[PDB]
Amino acid sequence: GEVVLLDFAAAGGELGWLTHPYGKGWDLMQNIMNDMPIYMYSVCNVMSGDQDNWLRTNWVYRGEAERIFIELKFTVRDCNSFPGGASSCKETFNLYYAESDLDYGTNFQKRLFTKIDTIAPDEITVSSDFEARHVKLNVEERSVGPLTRKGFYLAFQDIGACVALLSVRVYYKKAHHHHHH
Amino acid sequence: XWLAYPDSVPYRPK
Repeated sequence: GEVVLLDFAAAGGELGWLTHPYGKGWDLMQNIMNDMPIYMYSVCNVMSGDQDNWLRTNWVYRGEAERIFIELKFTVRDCNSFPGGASSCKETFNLYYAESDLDYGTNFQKRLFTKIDTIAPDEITVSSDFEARHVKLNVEERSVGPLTRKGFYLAFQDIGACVALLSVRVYYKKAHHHHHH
Repeated sequence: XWLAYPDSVPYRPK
C-alpha cells in the first residue's frame, strides 16, 4: 500500500536533473561492473575550499498525497581517505524541498527551498573497502507534510562531501502496506 | 581528484 511519486533508480539515468552551479558539482555517473548498469549522482570536491553544490529533482505532481516519505540510498567516503589537505571534507549532505503550484522549469532558486534534514551515513566507506569494490550503502528516510500545492521539488545540497546518491524513492502510504509472493 | 563511487564514469543519455 505505497503509491510511488518518484523513483530515480527505476528511471535508468533518463531524468536529467538540474545541477547548480553549471559544471562544478553533482554529476550523473554510470557504473557498468555488474550485469546491469548502475546510475547515480555523485560529487567529491574534497580539498577544494567551500562547496555549495545543488541537485534538484524535476517537478513532482502531488496528486492526493498529503504526507510523503523520501527514501534515499547513498554512499559516503571516509574523510580520512584523502590527503591531510576533514579540514576540507565533510561526511553529511543536506536534503531540501519546495512546494509550488507551477513548474518553474530550469529556474532554480535555492531561497525557495526549506531544509528537511542533514543526512548522515550509518556507515562510511573506508579506502580498503572502496578499492575492493565493497562500498557501504546507506538507507535514510524522512517524511514531509502536510503538502498543499499542486507539486513539489526535492533538492540535495553538497557542502564538501564525497557522496554518491543511488536511489531517491518518494511515496505516500495507504492502508495495508505490505509485500507478497 | 577522487571518485565518490568505484569504477564510475560520467554519463549522459544521447
